[PDB]
Amino acid sequence: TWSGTKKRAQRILIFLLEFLLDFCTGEDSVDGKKRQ
Repeated sequence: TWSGTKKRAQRILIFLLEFLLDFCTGEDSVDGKKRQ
């Protein structure tokens, strides 16, 4: 299922994903009131 509509957004998703994983790289996580 190829879609070229949000293909640029898919790239940004990679960045945001990598950030999330990097930020939450610890096993203890950051769920102790992440101020969300």
